[PDB]
Amino acid sequence: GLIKSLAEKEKQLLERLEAAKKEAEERVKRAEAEAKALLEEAEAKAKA
Amino acid sequence: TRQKQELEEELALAQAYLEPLERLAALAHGLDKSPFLRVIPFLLTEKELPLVEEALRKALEDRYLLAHEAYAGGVPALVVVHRKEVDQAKAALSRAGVAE
Repeated sequence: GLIKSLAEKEKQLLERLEAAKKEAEERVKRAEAEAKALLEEAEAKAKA
Repeated sequence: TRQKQELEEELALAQAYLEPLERLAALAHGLDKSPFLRVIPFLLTEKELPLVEEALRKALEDRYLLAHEAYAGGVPALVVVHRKEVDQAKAALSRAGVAE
């Protein structure tokens, strides 16, 4: 073979992990935001 | 006298092996720290290469890359194998009488 096939493929296999970490974090952050704001509404309401 | 001796020994190694390591490094560019792949360096002479190639191919199937570059004799050859097919490739070299 030729190492330029697998050399330039590795740097796509690397992107397939990377985009994975993104959409893991950026989803669990939204839920935490939805929980925070929900329990704030539960104060605003309780006190009212 | 220790410094001069150190330089001569040093120079001797550098002289023997600059071209083999240079050829082997290029062959396994990025492949020496990727967990993904494992590489095995080994020295081949021109006569030796067909036998080795056949021997790897029975051991390691078609899920392998064997590429070689020529130093000034034979070739230092590098085989790329998946991690855990490392043993299959080494057995093939050991059986041939090819050292690493």
